[PDB]
Amino acid sequence: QRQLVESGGGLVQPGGSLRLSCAASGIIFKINDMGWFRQAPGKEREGVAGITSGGRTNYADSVKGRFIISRDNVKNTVYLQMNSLEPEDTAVYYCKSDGLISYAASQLSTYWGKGTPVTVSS
Amino acid sequence: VQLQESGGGLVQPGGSLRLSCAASGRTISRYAMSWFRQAPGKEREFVAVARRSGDGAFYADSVQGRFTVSRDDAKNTVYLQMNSLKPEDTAVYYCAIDSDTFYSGSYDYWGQGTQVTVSS
Amino acid sequence: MTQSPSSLSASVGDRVTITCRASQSVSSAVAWYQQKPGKAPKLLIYSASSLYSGVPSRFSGSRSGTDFTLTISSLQPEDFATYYCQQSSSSLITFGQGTKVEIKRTVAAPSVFIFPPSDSQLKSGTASVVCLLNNFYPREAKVQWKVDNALQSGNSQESVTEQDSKDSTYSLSSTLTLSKADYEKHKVYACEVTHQGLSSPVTKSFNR
Amino acid sequence: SVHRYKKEASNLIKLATPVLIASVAQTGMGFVDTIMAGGVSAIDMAAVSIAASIWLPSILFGVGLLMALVPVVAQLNGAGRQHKIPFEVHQGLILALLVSVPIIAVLFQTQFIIRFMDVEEAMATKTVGYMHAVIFAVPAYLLFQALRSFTDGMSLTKPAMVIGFIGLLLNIPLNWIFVYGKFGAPELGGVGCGVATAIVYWIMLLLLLFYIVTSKRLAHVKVFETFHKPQPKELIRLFRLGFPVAAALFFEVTLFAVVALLVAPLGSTVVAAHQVALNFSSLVFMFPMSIGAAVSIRVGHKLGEQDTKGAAIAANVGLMTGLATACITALLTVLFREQIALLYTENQVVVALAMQLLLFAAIYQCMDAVQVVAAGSLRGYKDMTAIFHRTFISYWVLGLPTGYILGMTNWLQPLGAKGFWLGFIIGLSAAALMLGQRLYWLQKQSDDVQLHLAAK
Amino acid sequence: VQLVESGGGLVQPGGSLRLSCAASGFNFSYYSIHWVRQAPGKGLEWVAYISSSSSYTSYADSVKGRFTISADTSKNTAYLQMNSLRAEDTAVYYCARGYQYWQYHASWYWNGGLDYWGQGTLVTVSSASTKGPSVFPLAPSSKSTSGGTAALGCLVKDYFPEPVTVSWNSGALTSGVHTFPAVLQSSGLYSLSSVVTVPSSSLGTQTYICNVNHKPSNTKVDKKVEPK
Ligand SMILES: COc1cccc2c1C(=O)c1c(O)c3c(c(O)c1C2=O)C[C@@](O)(C(=O)CO)C[C@@H]3O[C@H]1C[C@H](N)[C@H](O)[C@H](C)O1
Repeated sequence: QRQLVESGGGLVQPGGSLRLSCAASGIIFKINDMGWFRQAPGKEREGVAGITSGGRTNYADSVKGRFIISRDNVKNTVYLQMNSLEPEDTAVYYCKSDGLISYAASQLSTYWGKGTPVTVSS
Repeated sequence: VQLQESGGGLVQPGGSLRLSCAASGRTISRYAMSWFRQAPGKEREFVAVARRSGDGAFYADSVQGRFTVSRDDAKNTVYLQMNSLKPEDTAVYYCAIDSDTFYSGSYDYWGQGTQVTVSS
Repeated sequence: MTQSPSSLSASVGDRVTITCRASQSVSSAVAWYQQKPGKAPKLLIYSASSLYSGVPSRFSGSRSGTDFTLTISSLQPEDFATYYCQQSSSSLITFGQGTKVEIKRTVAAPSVFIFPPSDSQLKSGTASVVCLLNNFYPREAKVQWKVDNALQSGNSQESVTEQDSKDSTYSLSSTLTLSKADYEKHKVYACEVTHQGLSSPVTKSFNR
Repeated sequence: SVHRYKKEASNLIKLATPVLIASVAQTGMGFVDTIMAGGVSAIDMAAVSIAASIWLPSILFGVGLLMALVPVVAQLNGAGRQHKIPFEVHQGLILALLVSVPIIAVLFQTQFIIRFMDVEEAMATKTVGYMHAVIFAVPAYLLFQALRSFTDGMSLTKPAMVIGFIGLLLNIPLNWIFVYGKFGAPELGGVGCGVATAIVYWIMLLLLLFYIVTSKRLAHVKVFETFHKPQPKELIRLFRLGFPVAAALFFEVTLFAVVALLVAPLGSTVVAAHQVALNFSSLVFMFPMSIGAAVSIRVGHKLGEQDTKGAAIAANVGLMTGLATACITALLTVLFREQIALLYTENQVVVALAMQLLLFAAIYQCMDAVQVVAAGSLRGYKDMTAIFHRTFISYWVLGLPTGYILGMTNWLQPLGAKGFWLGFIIGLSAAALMLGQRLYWLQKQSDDVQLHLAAK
Repeated sequence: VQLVESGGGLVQPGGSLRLSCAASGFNFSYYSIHWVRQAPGKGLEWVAYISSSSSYTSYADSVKGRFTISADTSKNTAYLQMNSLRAEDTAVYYCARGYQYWQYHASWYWNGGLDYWGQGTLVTVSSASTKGPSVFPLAPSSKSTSGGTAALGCLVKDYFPEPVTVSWNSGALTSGVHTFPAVLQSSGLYSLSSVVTVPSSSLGTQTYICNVNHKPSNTKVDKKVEPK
C-alpha cells in the first residue's frame, strides 16, 4: 500500500519479456529480504522468487531459467525480469518484504503490496 | 410499398431454381422476410423465414434442407434457392415482410405470387 | 453492458459468437460468466482473453475494436445456458442484459384452445377466461383479447413454459379476469393469436 | 570547599573509564553478531537476536554472582592482607565452574522456550544451533568474569579493557571466516557467529590468564602457585554473599520482559517505539553502571584501611558523578531525540512515537543513575541482601501495577506506553529512595558495625 | 473452499432482514465478498461489496442508503442488513468472492471476476397472509377440436406462498402435461395452470383427476375435471 509500491504489468504476448519493479519506503531494506507472489483466479497465492539480504536467489520449481530477480540498495528497488512468458503466467504479482522493523526489535515484520496485474495473451 | 416476385415457372423434377422478391418504398434492413406457398385449391402454409442479419434463418419441417433463404439489403431483395424440386411443390409462392421489430409476426404486405410447377 | 445477441438459435456442433458492447469509454476488461437455468452462475472468461481453470478449451475470448466477443468453437449439448458480461465503472460492477442460447428447430404453428370461466367460479364473483397456445417454436407470439369486437388492455396476463426435452417446443397461456357484472354485460369473448408460422392470425371466439 | 572531593573524583573517573570501554566492547560483541548475520539473511538476524534475548538473562545470573567476589578481594587488598587473596580467587574459580552447570542446562532447554513464542521452524533451528554453539563459551565467560573480578578488586581495570577490545576486533574476522566459509573453515552461516563468539571468549580467557601469571604488578600475590584445595564451607559462604546480587539482576530483566508482554496488546507500532526507547536507555545505563562498580571497588578498599569517612566520601562523590553524567546524557537525548530515533528505524510513525517516548526516557536515565551508583556503593559495604529486598519491592510492587493502572486501565482516559514509562519512573524513583536511605543509615552507624558488616 | 448463505423467507414491506454468508476453506483477509441479487425472471444485478475491513466498501446506486454490509473476520462471515424494503426487492441473493483490491487492479487489460458463489437465499416481501389455493376446472367442450385431439386443464388461483404442486391421476399421467410458472397477480396472490392434450375420443371414457398440494395448508386438493 504505502511501504511497497509495485510497478509494471500490461499485455505481454506469449514469449515476450517483462520487467516488474517494487519500490520500498519506510523499510531499512538492507536487512529485509524480498519476494514475489503470484495469484491467479481460481488458484491460491504461491511464491515465484525470493532474494535474501546476501543476494541468494530461491526461484520456484516451474520458474527456473525464466525469471531473474535483482535488487538495488542505493535506490531501494527489487526487480523481477520475466522471459519466455507463457499464457499460464497471467496473474497479479505481489511484492512481499519481511525483515526487522528496526535494529532493536527481535521478531521480523512482514509487509505486502497492492499488486500489479500481468495479462499474457494475443 | 410494393412486393413483386420473380423466378420460377415450369421446371423438371430434381432441378434447381432461385426466386427473388423486389420491394419498393420500404427498407428491409430493419424488418424480416418470409416465404409461403399455396397449392391450387389448397391453403397457405409456411415455407421459410429469414430474420435480420445475425439472427439466422428458420425452415419448415416439410421443406427442410432442400430450401435456403438469403437477404440483400443493398438491393432490398430476398433470394430463395430451391433444390431437389418435386411435383408436390407445384404451388404459388408468396413473399411476406414481417415489419414488427420484435418479430411477433406482421406480414402486413404480400406479393402477387409466382407459380412453380414440377412435371417431367 | 450491451449484449446485443440476447437470443441465439444455435444447433449442435456449431460455432457460436456473442458480443458485449461497453456503452461507455470506461477502461475495464469484460469477464464472461455462465448461468444454468436455476442454479448459481459460473465464471468462464476473465480479462476478456484468459481462460478459467476447469472450463473446456472451446470457450475463447476476444476484443475487436471497442467491443468484447466470446466464441464457442463447437456447441456440445451441455453449453445451453445464459451468459453475462461484467465490467467495472470506478467502483461499481455492471453486468449485461443477458444472452440466452436456444436449440434450433423447424417452425411449428401453435394450436389454440379457449376455456371459458366455469360455473364454480361464478359463486365467488370473479370470472377468468383463458386461452392457451401449444406446440410452437419461435419463442415469439402475440395474444390479444376482443370482447364484442372491443380490444381490451391492462386486464390480461400471460405466461410461457420453458422448452421441452422431447421436441424442444413451447406453450403459453393468457388469462383475463373480469368481475361478474362486467362478464354478464358483454356477449362475445374472443382470443386471437398471431405468429410467424401462421399465414393469418387465428381467433377463437365463444358466446355466453 | 572540595578538600578531598576533587581528589576522589579524579581517582574515580580513572578506574571507571576502562570499565566503560570494557562494557561497550561487551555489548558491541553481540551487536556485531546481529549486524553481521543480517548480511546473510533476515532469518539469520532474527535467530541470533532471539538467541541473544535468551542468553543475556541466563548469564547475567553468574555475572552478578561474581560481583560478591569483587569487593571481597577489594577489602583484603586494601587492609594489607594480600596473602589470603589467592585462596579466595581459587575458590571463586571453582564456584564459577559449578554455577556454569545450571546455566548450561537452562540454555540446553532453549528449544522448549522458543515454542511458547511462535517461532517458525527455520528460525527455531538456527536459534538452537546458536545456543548449542555458545554453550561451550559459557564456562570460559564465567572463568574470565571471575579472573577480571580478581584484577578489578586490586584496582586494576586496564587489562580487562584491552582484552575486551581485542575481543571485539577479533570477532569481526572470526565471524567472517565461519559465516562465509573462508580460510578452509566450514560455511556455518548465521550459526557461525556463535562458534566465533565461543572462540573469542576462550581466547580472552587465555590472554587474561597470561597477564596475571607474568604481570610484574600482581606478581606479589602469587595467585597460581599454591592451588588451594576446595572447601565447601567457604564455597557456601561465597554463595550466600553473591546470590542476593544475582536475584536482583535476574528480576530486573524479567520485569522488562513482562512489560514487553503487557504492552503487546497496545499494538505493533507502539511496541516498536517502546523497544527503540528501551534499547537506547540500555546504553545510557551502560554509562553509570561503570561508575557504580568503581565506587564499590573504592569503598571496599577504604573499608579495608578502616577508613570509614573515606568510604563515605568515595560513595558521595560517586553519587554526584553519576547524577552529573546522567544530566549531561539526558540533555543530549532531549536535543537529539530525532536523529537517534532515525538511526534505529525508518518508519516515520515509529520515529514520532519513539521521539515522544525518548522524552520520558530522559527522566528515566536521570533516576537510573542515583539508583545504580547507590546500589554499587552499599554493595562494597557487603549489604547485598538489602538490595534484593528494596530493589524488588520497589520494582515489582510499584512499577508493574502503576504501569498497568496508568496504562491500559483508567482507574485513576487510559494512557498508552507513555503510562508504562511513567510507571518506570515511579519505580526507579523510590528505588533510588530506599537504596538512598539505606546508605545514609549505614554511613552513620556506630563506626564499628560498618567495618564488621564490611567483613560480612 | 465453500460459501453458504442464510436468511430469507417472508417480510412485510417496510420491514427489515439480515443475510449472512459464511466462507470456509481459505484466508478471509485475501479476498472480498460481493452480493448479487437476481429478481424472478430478470437478470443478475450487483448490490454491494465489502473487503476484509470497513475501509473498502461499496453499494449500488439503486440501493444506496437502504442496505448496509459488514464483515466479521473472527467467524469468516459477511452480513448484509436490509431495511425499509419495497415490493421490488423480492429476489434470490448470491454471495460471491473476488479479489481484495479489485478497484486498484481494474484496468483495460485486467478483470479478475468472481470465482466462487453460493446456493443463494430467497427473500420475498409480501402483504398477504398465507392462503390455500382455489382449484377450478378448465375442461373442453364439444367444439374443442373434438374427433381429433383436445386439451383439458386445471387452474389454481389465490395461493400463498409455497409452490402449489400439481399432478394428474395421482401421478399416473405424464404424457403431454404442461405446468406453467406461477404468475404474481396484482392482489398479491399467485395463479398457475396445468394442461394436458389428452385424446378427444370421449377423452377415453376415463375419469380425470387433478390433485393439488399446498404444503403450509397441507391440503391435498382433489378436483374431478369433467367435460361440460
Ligand atoms: C549492573 O548489572 C550488570 C552488570 C553487567 C552486565 C549487565 C548488568 C545489568 O544490570 C543489565 C541490565 O539491567 C539490563 C540489561 C543488560 O544487558 C544488563 C547487563 O548486561 C538488558 C535490558 O536493558 C534489556 O532488556 C534489553 O536487552 C534490561 C536490563 O536493563 C534495564 C534495567 C537497567 N537498570 C536500565 O534501566 C535499562 C535501561 O533497562
